[PDB]
Amino acid sequence: VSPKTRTSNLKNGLTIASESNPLVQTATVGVWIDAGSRNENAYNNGTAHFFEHLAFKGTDKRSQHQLELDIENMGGHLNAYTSRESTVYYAKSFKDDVPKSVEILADILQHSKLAESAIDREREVITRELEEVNKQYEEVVFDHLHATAFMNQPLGRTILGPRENIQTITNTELRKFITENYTADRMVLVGAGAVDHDALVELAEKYFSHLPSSQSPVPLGTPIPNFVGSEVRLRDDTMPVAHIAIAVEGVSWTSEDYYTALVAQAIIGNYDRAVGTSRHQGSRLSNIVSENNLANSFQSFSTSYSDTGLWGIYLTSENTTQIDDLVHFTLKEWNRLSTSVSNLQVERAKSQLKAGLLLSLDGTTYVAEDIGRQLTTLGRRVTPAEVEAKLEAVTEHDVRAWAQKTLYDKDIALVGLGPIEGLYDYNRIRNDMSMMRW
Amino acid sequence: FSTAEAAGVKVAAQDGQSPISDLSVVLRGGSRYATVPGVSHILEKFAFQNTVPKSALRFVRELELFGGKLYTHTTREHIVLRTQFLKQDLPYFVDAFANVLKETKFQQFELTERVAPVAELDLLKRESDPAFTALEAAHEVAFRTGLGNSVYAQGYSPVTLEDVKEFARQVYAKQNVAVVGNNVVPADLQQLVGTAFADLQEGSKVTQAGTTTLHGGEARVRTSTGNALTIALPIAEPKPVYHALASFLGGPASMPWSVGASPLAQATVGTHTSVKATYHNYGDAGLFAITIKGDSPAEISQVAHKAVQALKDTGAEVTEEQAARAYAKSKFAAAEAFENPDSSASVIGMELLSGVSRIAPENVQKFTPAELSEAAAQLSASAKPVVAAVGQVHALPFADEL
Amino acid sequence: FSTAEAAGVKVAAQDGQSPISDLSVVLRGGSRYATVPGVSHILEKFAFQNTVPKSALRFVRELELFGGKLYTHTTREHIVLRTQFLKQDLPYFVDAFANVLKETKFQQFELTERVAPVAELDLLKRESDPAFTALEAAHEVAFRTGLGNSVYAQGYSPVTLEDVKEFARQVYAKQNVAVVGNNVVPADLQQLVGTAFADLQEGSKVTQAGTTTLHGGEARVRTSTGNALTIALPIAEPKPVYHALASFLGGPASMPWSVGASPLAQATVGTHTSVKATYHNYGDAGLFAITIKGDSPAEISQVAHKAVQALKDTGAEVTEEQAARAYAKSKFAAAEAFENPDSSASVIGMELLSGVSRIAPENVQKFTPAELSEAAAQLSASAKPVVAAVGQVHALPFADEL
Amino acid sequence: ASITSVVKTSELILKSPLLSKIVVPLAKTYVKFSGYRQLGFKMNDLIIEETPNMQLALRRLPPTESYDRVYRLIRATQFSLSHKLATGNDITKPEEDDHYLIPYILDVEAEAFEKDALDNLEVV
Amino acid sequence: ASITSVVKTSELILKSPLLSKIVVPLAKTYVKFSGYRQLGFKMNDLIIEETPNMQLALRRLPPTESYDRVYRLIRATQFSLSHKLATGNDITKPEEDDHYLIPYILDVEAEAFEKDALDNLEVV
Repeated sequence: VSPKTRTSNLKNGLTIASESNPLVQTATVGVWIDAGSRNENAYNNGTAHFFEHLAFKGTDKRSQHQLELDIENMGGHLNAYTSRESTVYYAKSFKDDVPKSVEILADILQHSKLAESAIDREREVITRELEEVNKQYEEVVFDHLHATAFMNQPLGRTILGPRENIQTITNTELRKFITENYTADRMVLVGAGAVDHDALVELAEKYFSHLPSSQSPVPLGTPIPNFVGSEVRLRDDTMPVAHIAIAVEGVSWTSEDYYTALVAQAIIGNYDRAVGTSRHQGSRLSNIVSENNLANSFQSFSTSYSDTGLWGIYLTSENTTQIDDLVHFTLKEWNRLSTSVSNLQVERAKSQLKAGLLLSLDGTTYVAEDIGRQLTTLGRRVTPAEVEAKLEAVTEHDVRAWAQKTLYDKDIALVGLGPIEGLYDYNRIRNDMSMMRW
Repeated sequence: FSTAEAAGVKVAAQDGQSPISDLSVVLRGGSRYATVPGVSHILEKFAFQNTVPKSALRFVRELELFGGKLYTHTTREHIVLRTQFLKQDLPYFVDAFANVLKETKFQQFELTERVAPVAELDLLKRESDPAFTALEAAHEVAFRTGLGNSVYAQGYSPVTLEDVKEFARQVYAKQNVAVVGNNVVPADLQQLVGTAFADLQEGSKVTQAGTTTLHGGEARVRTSTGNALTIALPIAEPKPVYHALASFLGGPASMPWSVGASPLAQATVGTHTSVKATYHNYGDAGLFAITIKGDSPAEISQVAHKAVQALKDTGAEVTEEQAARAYAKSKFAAAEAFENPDSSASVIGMELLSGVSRIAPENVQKFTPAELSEAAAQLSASAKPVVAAVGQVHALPFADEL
Repeated sequence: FSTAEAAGVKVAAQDGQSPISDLSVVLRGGSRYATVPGVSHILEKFAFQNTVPKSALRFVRELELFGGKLYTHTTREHIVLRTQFLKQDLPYFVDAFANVLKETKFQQFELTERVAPVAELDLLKRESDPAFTALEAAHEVAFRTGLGNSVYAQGYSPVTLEDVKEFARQVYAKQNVAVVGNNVVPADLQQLVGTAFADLQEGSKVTQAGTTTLHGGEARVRTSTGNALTIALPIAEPKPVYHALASFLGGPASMPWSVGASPLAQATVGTHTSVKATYHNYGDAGLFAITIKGDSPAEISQVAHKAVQALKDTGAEVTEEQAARAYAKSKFAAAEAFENPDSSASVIGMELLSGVSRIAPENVQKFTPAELSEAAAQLSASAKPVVAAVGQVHALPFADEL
Repeated sequence: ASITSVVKTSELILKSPLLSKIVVPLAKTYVKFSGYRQLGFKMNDLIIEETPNMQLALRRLPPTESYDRVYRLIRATQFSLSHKLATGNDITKPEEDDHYLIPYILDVEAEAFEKDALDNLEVV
Repeated sequence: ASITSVVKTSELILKSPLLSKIVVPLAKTYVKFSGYRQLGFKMNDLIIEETPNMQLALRRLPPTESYDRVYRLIRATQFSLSHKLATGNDITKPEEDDHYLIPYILDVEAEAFEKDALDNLEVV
């Protein structure tokens, strides 16, 4: 039984959430923000990512060089990432360097220069990032997957934004973005590891007290996405490995089917030919794929957003003449979530997940990420006892009902990259979403 | 970690407040002890294959019912086998380790079909990074044998079933085994290990064939998949000051979209190159390395010159600020290493198997600017410098140029 | 060979009493002059491809009607293109060489489909012998660039059509071309070369990018296809005494089913290993090498120790008998080299292009025991020894062991 | 007919002043009414490819030319199945209608025809 | 029938003293009249090989055993087509009739049957 997550608020509406671990010597403190690229329109798309660069370019007090030195002197590091719905800025340090790190984070978020000279400098760095993501195949595949599934909608936009916007982002629109979005009621200060909650609350009162509150304070993790069945083919015969993602519209964080969808995902599971144990996994798809050498890997996912999600699988394969078999057998295993699954598969997947949801949190950064994610999506940290009860409530017959309304005979979003000549047209893929025998 | 002994096996456990336990068996069977090149890697990949009481298949299916995970790796010093599970499932995992050490079948088909192919994919994945290759090549030049043996099995030197069976006969013995339990009740682990590992052979301590000898030189690994360069300096007398020096010289940025304020980080300005100083203590010898990767051989060459200059400049004079920055970065590095399960296990493993007391992160020594500059001076004035170039080797620097 | 000049081209011919002529074009375009690694090998393989007046196909079909043969090779110094034909067919062969030098088309498809694949098979055939590999690796360590450039094109460094076209623009020029006619009437050749090579560019002398620098070191080439070891000693001042020393130390047997009476041959007794001392003069530097091949790394190691001892022993004393045997073996080696059309062409080619007057076999100097021992003493005490190991490199010797 | 024959005959016509005066205007009208440019094709895209000679010529195309040809074929196939014509930048302009393949096939055929001749040589 | 079944049933018989006293002499006579030894086969050479399990067992044979099996099959095929019997050293002697394949197929089948069982496990 892990120590209890303590939670306090400030007057502005900033949440402070902490989980202490007296066995470790480091601490991850940071700011989780319920805001990301999805909050941009088409004209300022890329702003959130642009700001992440300039946050480390110097403040009203410390210059870029002074900033570098201050963190070097602390001994730990700072890190940041911007997603579609979430922005994170954290600092890993020593136990007694926590007041320094909170002070630096408060500075870069509230009091950043955003000097025209630095905007102009980063504008090239970010332009170069557009031509180097091209190598990260998984990211290419998932960005096209969002673009097509949420065609012409805010969730469909990339985080980097178009080339055109990068050239036209001003300090004015940067300032406007962070003033509108980085408000106290949307922010959570998180501490995990060697942190005292009461000390962290005092540091929040000292540094984050003059944060703006939004005009209309909605609860944390408050949002209509209209999924498009569609495909993107990025054929490249010179690549040796095909990368394919297939997804349906999945579930939001607060869906009643959230846990049902996780169990369904665990029934298919993951596979990697490079891992020794993968040939012996219980998953039927794993067995088919390994015995027939159909793939190098597959990874089931159930990605959630505030008001929608994507549920599907990501495949990589060198077997270019049997892509058809790989996709065929994958979708036939999904069909069985509707037609065939019983207590045998469901109880097995529940066993595996009851541990998996706890295992994931193995370092202070993972714990902080868990507290921060849950507070910004659900408005609260869900205790392991509650999670164990929600998993236990999932029956085989919940899974069947969920798959019958979510997967069975449904439109898919499909992205193929690489030597995908063997990937059949949309209809033949989508025809495998049902079984004529059932 | 309360160090104790259970039926001749050294057991270290630290109770915690988490639903997740890590149990690691640390074996004195790393590559410095390898009888045959690559045999330690193969033995690592042979863990949790078929045993007499339980097949590999049955183990994996049951592991999935507990939702446990399996992690294994090989170092120059150890083989580490780690399981991660829910606290209550401790007896199962203790018994599984006992089956592996006492009753592994070691079948030819497992070697041909399962173990060797996985070992080969493991190495190819690591080599995708040219910096890995460069640092491996540097150890090979510096030590030749022992610490100079390859960690990983390679195709050019095939490991036979008899090789692995012989090595396992030595390694899988009470004298070469340490059990490390993170978030495990220490009294409960001792009771279980005492019943499960009672009939394990006593065996004898595995030893390095030959004394550690230091050599200078060059390695020129021609690849087509990226460029790297290691500048290593073999150390005859490993001292803790080299940790402080490695963290001082630094190289990686502590901040996104930045270079960093470390001397080596500042050597990469104007280039798409990265740099990392590392120090490897192996008890009886050490290696101080600076590895530089990048896509341009010309830029790597440029950084390499600035890197050796940085080391010389450090030998001249360090400021008090810089010495404090080194203490802070080093204390932090020590702390995060003791937290990460893989490295944690091997740290205590060393303490149990050898006798090298762990230096707690809160006891990491503060080195004065005098002590740091003296350490860098010794390195700049080394009689045996090693340089390993990987990639377009015709365009990378040579030792005599540096 | 009567050296003359025909339209700015150096022509050497020696009339004989035989029905068979050998005409060779020697180009100052060997690998020491290469602009890109492997271009001189690719340019060699591009000879007698499509020219504007005559396709490769047409050339081969007509060559068959004359029953002529075509031989090409690349050295560190030259590209040599040699044709062998009936005496009377001389004007055809002169014109064919003119077509190659003046109007080679250099088409991308020829490079991809014809030239590069043939170059690749050429290299793979040579590398089947580990001793070839060892001696190539030794030049690479010893000289780095220039003489240290690879002679042959390799996969890791792709030669482009633009590379080869640029190199050919330099090489195929009156300043870099020598014509050597064996059993060709000298007056007739001058008349033909004077009409055929008149419109060839003058160009300029091709030069080595950078001065020749000498380095010591080690190369460790892991093959699975046999074992060899070269012990090379770079020479800053090439002297003819090293030929006598190479022949003295010897290594190959001069009679079937025997070992031989040479000090290096006697080092192989009890082993299935062979050994060969060689001396390479390159004008401004030289290399003295001893190459040992065998199937056993242990036996190679054994011979390598004896080989170095033999050289030291030679530095101590040679008897008058041994000095005379060295003169005899050296005079013979010179004579047969001047006879073989392949080496003959490059010898006169070096006299025509550079200006190093040939040493007639009958004028080969006799070295006293004093001069030989002094030469060997100078080698045993070299500051820059090179060692290239090929095969099971973990089991072959290192420089510091020797 | 071989590309060689077509090119040679065309060159005989272009040489002759009178012939070119009559043929060139007709050929230009023919090409306009042919309408392959309205599907974004270049003339050389239409040449029958299922012969050893043409397969060899296609393999010798520079990678860029080869990639662009693939796109033009796919794009034209899409216009064909949709019963649409190219518009705007998809229409091949006369200045874009370059003989990218002709030099490659002429070289392939030159060798093939020389080979046939030399297979029939008679030592005199 | 699986080799596993055959081996298990045989072991039940060999355990029972009474059963073995009757069955073992009958089995030895059967094998003598079977006459596969007269074509130089070993018993295991006759086992049906066209199954995934058996193909896997054959791939796991040591190279030596594998090469010898190939020769016995070719030699027997030659006796068959010639309508001849083995003579002299070609006849398989009882002491040479070793179960070289049985251990490999028993391991292959053990895993395959465990897999089938574990595919049907029910968490309690």
